[PDB]
Amino acid sequence: GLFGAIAGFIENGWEGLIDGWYGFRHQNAQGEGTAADYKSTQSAIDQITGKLNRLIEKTNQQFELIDNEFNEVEKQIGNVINWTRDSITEVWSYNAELLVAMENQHTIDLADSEMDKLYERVKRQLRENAEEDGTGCFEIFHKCDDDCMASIRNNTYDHSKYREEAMQ
Amino acid sequence: GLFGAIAGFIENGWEGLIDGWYGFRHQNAQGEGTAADYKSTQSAIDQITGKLNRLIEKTNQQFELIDNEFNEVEKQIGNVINWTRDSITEVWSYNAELLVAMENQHTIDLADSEMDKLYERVKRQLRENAEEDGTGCFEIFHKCDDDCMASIRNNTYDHSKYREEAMQ
Amino acid sequence: GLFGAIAGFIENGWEGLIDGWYGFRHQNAQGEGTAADYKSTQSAIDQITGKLNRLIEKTNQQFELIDNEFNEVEKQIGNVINWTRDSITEVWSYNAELLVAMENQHTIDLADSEMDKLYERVKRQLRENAEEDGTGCFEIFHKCDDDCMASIRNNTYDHSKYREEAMQ
Amino acid sequence: ICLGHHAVSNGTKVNTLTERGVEVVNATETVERTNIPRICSKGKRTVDLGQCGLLGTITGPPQCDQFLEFSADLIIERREGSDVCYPGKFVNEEALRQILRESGGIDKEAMGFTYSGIRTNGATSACRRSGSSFYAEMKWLLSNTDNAAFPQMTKSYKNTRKSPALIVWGIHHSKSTAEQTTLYGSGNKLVTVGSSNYQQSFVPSPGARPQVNGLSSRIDFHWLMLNPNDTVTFSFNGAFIAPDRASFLRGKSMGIQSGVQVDANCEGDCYHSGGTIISNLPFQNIDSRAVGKCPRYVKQRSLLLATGMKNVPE
Amino acid sequence: ICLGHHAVSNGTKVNTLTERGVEVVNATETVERTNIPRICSKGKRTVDLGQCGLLGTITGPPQCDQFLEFSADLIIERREGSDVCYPGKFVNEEALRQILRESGGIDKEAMGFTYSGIRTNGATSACRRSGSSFYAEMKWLLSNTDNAAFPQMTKSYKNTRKSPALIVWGIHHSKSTAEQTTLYGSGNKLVTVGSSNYQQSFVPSPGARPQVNGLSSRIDFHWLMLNPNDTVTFSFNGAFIAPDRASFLRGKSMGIQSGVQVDANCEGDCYHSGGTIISNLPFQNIDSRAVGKCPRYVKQRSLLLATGMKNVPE
Amino acid sequence: ICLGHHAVSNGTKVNTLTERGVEVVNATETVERTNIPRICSKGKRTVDLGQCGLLGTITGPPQCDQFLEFSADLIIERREGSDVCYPGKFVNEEALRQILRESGGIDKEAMGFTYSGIRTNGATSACRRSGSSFYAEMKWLLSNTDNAAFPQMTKSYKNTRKSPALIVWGIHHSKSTAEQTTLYGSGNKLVTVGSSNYQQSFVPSPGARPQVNGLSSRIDFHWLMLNPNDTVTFSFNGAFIAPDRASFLRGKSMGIQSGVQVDANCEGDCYHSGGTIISNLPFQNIDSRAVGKCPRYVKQRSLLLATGMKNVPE
Ligand SMILES: CO[C@]1(C(=O)O)C[C@H](O)[C@@H](NC(C)=O)[C@H]([C@H](O)[C@H](O)CO)O1
Ligand SMILES: CO[C@]1(C(=O)O)C[C@H](O)[C@@H](NC(C)=O)[C@H]([C@H](O)[C@H](O)CO)O1
Ligand SMILES: CO[C@]1(C(=O)O)C[C@H](O)[C@@H](NC(C)=O)[C@H]([C@H](O)[C@H](O)CO)O1
Ligand SMILES: *[C@@H]1O[C@H](CO)[C@@H](O)[C@H](O)[C@H]1NC(C)=O
Ligand SMILES: *[C@@H]1O[C@H](CO)[C@@H](O)[C@H](O)[C@H]1NC(C)=O
Ligand SMILES: *[C@@H]1O[C@H](CO)[C@@H](O)[C@H](O)[C@H]1NC(C)=O
Ligand SMILES: *[C@@H]1O[C@H](CO)[C@@H](O)[C@H](O)[C@H]1NC(C)=O
Ligand SMILES: *[C@@H]1O[C@H](CO)[C@@H](O)[C@H](O)[C@H]1NC(C)=O
Ligand SMILES: *[C@@H]1O[C@H](CO)[C@@H](O)[C@H](O)[C@H]1NC(C)=O
Ligand SMILES: *[C@@H]1O[C@H](CO)[C@@H](O)[C@H](O)[C@H]1NC(C)=O
Ligand SMILES: *[C@@H]1O[C@H](CO)[C@@H](O)[C@H](O)[C@H]1NC(C)=O
Ligand SMILES: *[C@@H]1O[C@H](CO)[C@@H](O)[C@H](O)[C@H]1NC(C)=O
Repeated sequence: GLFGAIAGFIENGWEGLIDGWYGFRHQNAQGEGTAADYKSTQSAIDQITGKLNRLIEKTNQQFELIDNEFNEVEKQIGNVINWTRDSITEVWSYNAELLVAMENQHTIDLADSEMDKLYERVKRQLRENAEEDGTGCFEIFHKCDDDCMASIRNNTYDHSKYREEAMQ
Repeated sequence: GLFGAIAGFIENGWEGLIDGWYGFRHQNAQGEGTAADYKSTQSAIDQITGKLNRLIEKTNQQFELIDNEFNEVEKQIGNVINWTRDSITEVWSYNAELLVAMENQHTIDLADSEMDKLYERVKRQLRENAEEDGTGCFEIFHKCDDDCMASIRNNTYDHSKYREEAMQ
Repeated sequence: GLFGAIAGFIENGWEGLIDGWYGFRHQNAQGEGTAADYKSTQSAIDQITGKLNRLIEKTNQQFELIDNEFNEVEKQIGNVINWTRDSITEVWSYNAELLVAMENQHTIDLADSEMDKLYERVKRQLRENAEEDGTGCFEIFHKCDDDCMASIRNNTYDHSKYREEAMQ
Repeated sequence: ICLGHHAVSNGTKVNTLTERGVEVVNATETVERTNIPRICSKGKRTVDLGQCGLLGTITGPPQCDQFLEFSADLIIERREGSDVCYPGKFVNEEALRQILRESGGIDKEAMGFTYSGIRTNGATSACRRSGSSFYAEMKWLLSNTDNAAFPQMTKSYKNTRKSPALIVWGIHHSKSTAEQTTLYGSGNKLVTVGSSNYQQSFVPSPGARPQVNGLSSRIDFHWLMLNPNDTVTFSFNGAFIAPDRASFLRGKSMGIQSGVQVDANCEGDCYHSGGTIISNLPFQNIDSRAVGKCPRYVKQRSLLLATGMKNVPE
Repeated sequence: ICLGHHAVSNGTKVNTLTERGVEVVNATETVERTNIPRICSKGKRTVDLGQCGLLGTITGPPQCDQFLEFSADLIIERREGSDVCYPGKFVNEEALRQILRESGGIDKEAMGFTYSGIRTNGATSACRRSGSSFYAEMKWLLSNTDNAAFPQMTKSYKNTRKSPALIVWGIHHSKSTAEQTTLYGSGNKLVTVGSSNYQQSFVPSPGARPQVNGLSSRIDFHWLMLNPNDTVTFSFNGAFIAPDRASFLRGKSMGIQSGVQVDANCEGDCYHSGGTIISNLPFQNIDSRAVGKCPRYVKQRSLLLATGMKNVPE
Repeated sequence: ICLGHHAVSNGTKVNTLTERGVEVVNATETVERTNIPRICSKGKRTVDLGQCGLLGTITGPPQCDQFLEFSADLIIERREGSDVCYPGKFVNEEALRQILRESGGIDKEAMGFTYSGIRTNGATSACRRSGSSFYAEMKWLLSNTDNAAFPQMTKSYKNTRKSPALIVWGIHHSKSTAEQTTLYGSGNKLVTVGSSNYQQSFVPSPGARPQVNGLSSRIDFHWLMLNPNDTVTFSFNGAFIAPDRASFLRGKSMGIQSGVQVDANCEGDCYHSGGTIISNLPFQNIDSRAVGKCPRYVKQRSLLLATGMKNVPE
């Protein structure tokens, strides 16, 4: 993707992450725990769902028969009719192929984007109280228990309260 | 958008910003003032204008009448003609819908991009003389009057001149 | 482009860079040397090549003659045939124009993206052992010879080994 | 603390602008391939013509007696349908079929032709209704006795209604010139038909044709649409199958050609000869000649649209 | 110091690939709906045929006397136009209309047919020019006196010019066989027309048709295009409306069918029956049968293209 | 240390969604303009009809004697081709050409008509094979002696094969009625043709036509396709050019119209009159009527696709 997170500096996805599209994996002193982020997940699904709502719509144009399967119509007019239909088919096969190719590129890139947005959001929450690994992890120099980690996930982390210790 | 500035970590736009698309809102000791950035604004408008120049062009293909509004042409050839025209209409209605949908996505995303480009440019100008809030604002630890702020906007800010104080 | 590297905060390309699409230009104490980065270059070419493989494909639909260059067919059926063909031509000329325009935008933007991915990767390798100029260059405060620079390019740079000196 | 994304053990491959066979966490099909082998007609007044050919509903061979004034939203033609009993054929037959397929059905009305000095009960063992009969909506006009001269005659009809009248007549080609003189008297025979927007003349051509239903003769059925307040005039001296009633179109409908059963328990709007395409997908790879409100036919059997992020397993 | 973007109190909703009704700061319409109820003809030699039917300019009924050699870039047909005076009809009429709509006008030239032994001044009260007259470009050939035999005759014309000649002739169907014998003598009548690329035979069919303009007879107008240096030959023995002049196409033009006035003060290139579409937009929702250089017709009434960033009010 | 990208001294300008003439490091053409002025036929059984017109292969004028049972994958019509020797023309000629272009060639078989009481060796100096001859696949049936009556006759043929039979017959229009009576006896002449799905009658029309190949007479060639197990019956009393053999289609092929030489050393699948389009590009600007497996024709002469990053020189 264009944003070099997913399949980029983040080495892999989590097959154990069954409760969201994106999430946090923390370790501190109590061990490790993993939880999903709802807002990022819901943003990507809402955008993908919008794409789906567009393509499964009704085209309320009725087309009627212009040739005959039981009693073939005159040859010349039949050749014009077959030629026209084959030309339209050429057009719709191309449009379908291009549409899906383009939309798949955009879907992958949008999911990549949502990860980077989550990553950058957290880094500034932690501000100077941490420096990032380079693999999607934040080396936290102050170190806090599970409620504080819980505070990073739901954006209740106050960088100042830990400010002096972390630089130190 | 894909770049998570506009409608992202920047909470809202400025309804008082009547002189540009993007801008700076500063406060120091003299109060607050707001000015627009010309280069970022002009980049987005130039790109949007280019899109406009493409879609309002001349198609110099002439089509002539092939049926008759006053004296209906023969039924079978008329049904082929109506069927073909309705098929082409199906194609152009889809193309128009898809074109506008795609271009609107790209227009929104490009405007989002121009904001992030402005934001990242300024952060490195200020270098280590500041740390960012997380809302699109730069907490400046050295603090300078209106001419210095003017120096950030027109990129005449020398980070070194204030270097020692800001870290301190 | 959307990522504000190429033709953005990076002022120009290197006409002397004949061995890759992206690269590093270093100076330390031994002078200057320039080398290309293979991974970023190969990523962009692989993506551009994929685009090429898609557009130069076979359409195995055969169309046969439906009018006559030597003995003109009847006028009315000939006018329907010319009208239909001109309509399809209108459609394919638009599709070709739009396809190339869209793909060129995406190609330029993807190349812009690969640069930013390279830039951001290196900055976190150097971590706090450096601060960035603002022009695509990293001011390295520790300073190392050509083998160490070689270590940045092939990602064998250990930030810790130089950690104390660089902050100092 | 580390940021990450989900992944799966076995993903789905899709195509993009730059790459073929990229694995994503989830995808969905856009091209419909599953067909329902029935004509899903729930909610729609349906007429299955069966052995009645669609054009026969206007002239009325025996197999169409039940369809002389049908009313429908959906019309189904069958391969075993026949427009005729006495061998013969319509001129510009497909144009008339397309008109009747969208007619919503037909309403018949007597045109009021009366005769004197001729026989009017021409019949055949090919149009059997408990013996020799004829097309129920037509009259086979012949001379009173064998070889008597068929008098030159003129019959006119004014469409006093508010929608166009479908007028059908026939030209009889006897197997020989000798047979034509017996039925209508000797000499060349001519029928001219004119309205405000129509004019055409017809002369019968007796001769041997291969035997169909025992007969080497044929009947040509011709038709025109008569506008409100316009008049049609027939001038003839023999070999003329006269119309007894005119047809009026009821409304709107759609016609299909199928070889599968009717199902009043499924509902559909896109039909082909093999059944019904019921789908929310924008494209189909089932039948390029499907009609109704249909997904666009495409040549591809499958086009997978990504619905999840790239799949990067461990 | 804070970075920001502009916003507005009331934005405009648009659609994207992922969302419907996203508010952006500004947008612009891509589908044209505003029509100008006139034929904008500024700068274009325009011919408004009015009561002259386009095909009448070749044969010359009275209402077309002013249009026998018109020259134009834009041709306007009107609903009140008539191609005929004596009731009758052209065979393959729409094909000839499409030829004449793009002809740029016509240039007439005498074909040089001379006669002896017949009358040449056939006239009717249906083609009135201060009394009974006929088509100005044709001659109604009849026998010298009532019921005299019309002699078998042959008339040939060579196109000595460098572009194809439009040749038109007519077949007269008298109201009765008795009337046909008076005008041309008794018996079957036949007209054969042949060129290097054309051959067709015609026999008149007398008979009653409903009365149009007082007549139950009709005239059939037939036509062909004669190539340079090619010759057309007419062989006939009666019931033949002979051409007096050939037509030559002037250049290029376009033809429309309208019910609105001409405006030499607006300029346009896309016309429909209701007027002119003047627009820089790539699409239109006004008339799918508009002709000229037109925006592409689409079924949507509106497609808003975003021209500003997303609108995020406070 | 500095990050950077490559650039070139002279780039290539392309277009994007937002800008025209952006310079990129490299680009490639998508629209094909280079034509090969030969019919690239390597690997394909090719038949160059030359002076034989495609329809002539069914009837057999002298210039087509070498093509009476041709077999081909690719059929090339030439501008100098003629379908006829005796002047005349096919009815619905283009439909038959489209059938034969995709036929893969024809296989002839005797239909088995025998005659008694007439002459069967009608000949002309227009179909010269070391003197007067005729169409090799037809027989010109005439009376035994001058002005003798041509007997009413019936000839039938059953298609006993498994694919449809192409049946062709002719109607002879002599230059005068006097000439028609000499060849076939006096009076009106009629030929009726009927099958299970076909019925049409024909009467000859003698008359002067301009002289082509010395003759003012013409022959009309008519055709039908006879289904397996179906029968065709001809009923005629003169002026009838009878078929001697039926044609059967061999398989599949494609037909083109060209004015350039055959090249068995280049291979192609997209042909137009000027040669062959050999290209991997998705679009072409060479000929909108090219046929085969072709790049899509577009109106643009060039569409440059970027294959490198933006070019930012120093
Ligand atoms: C040949 O037998 C019949 C038939 O049943 O078709 C007998 C019919 O009564 C007769 N009807 C009339 C009105 O003449 C019919 C007729 O002779 C032929 O069909 C004429 O081609 O023949
Ligand atoms: C019936 O009256 C007229 C007419 O004015 O149409 C009288 C015309 O002089 C006469 N002209 C000729 C050339 O015969 C015309 C004619 O008899 C009919 O139109 C023939 O159908 O009739
Ligand atoms: C006019 O000369 C010929 C010819 O060569 O065409 C002589 C032919 O033998 C003769 N053939 C027959 C079968 O009659 C032919 C014929 O008279 C005309 O072509 C009839 O239009 O004429
Ligand atoms: C039109 O298409 C069908 C196949 O879809 C084909 O069988 C038929 O022959 C075609 N019509 C003509 C006149 O060839
Ligand atoms: C073609 O379309 C118009 C409506 O746009 C319709 O009224 C007309 O009947 C159609 N032609 C035929 C032959 O049905
Ligand atoms: C169809 O197109 C060609 C030009 O491509 C033109 O010369 C020809 O006249 C057209 N057919 C008719 C019947 O006008
Ligand atoms: C995958 O996508 C399809 C269509 O969007 C959906 O019906 C299905 O439930 C999805 N599966 C999972 C596991 O999300
Ligand atoms: C037909 O004529 C009657 C008068 O008898 C009139 O009421 C009606 O409006 C007319 N209809 C049309 C379609 O002209
Ligand atoms: C909004 O866009 C349209 C079209 O681009 C333009 O004419 C109009 O002036 C714009 N309005 C503002 C306030 O920018
Ligand atoms: C027609 O013939 C004349 C000779 O009389 C010649 O000059 C002219 O070029 C010919 N035109 C064509 C189109 O063959
Ligand atoms: C530029 O692109 C074309 C097509 O991709 C390629 O054939 C050519 O070798 C390229 N040139 C360079 C210098 O890369
Ligand atoms: C034709 O009839 C023969 C019997 O003589 C039979 O074997 C064959 O299957 C039939 N063919 C068709 C197409 O009906």
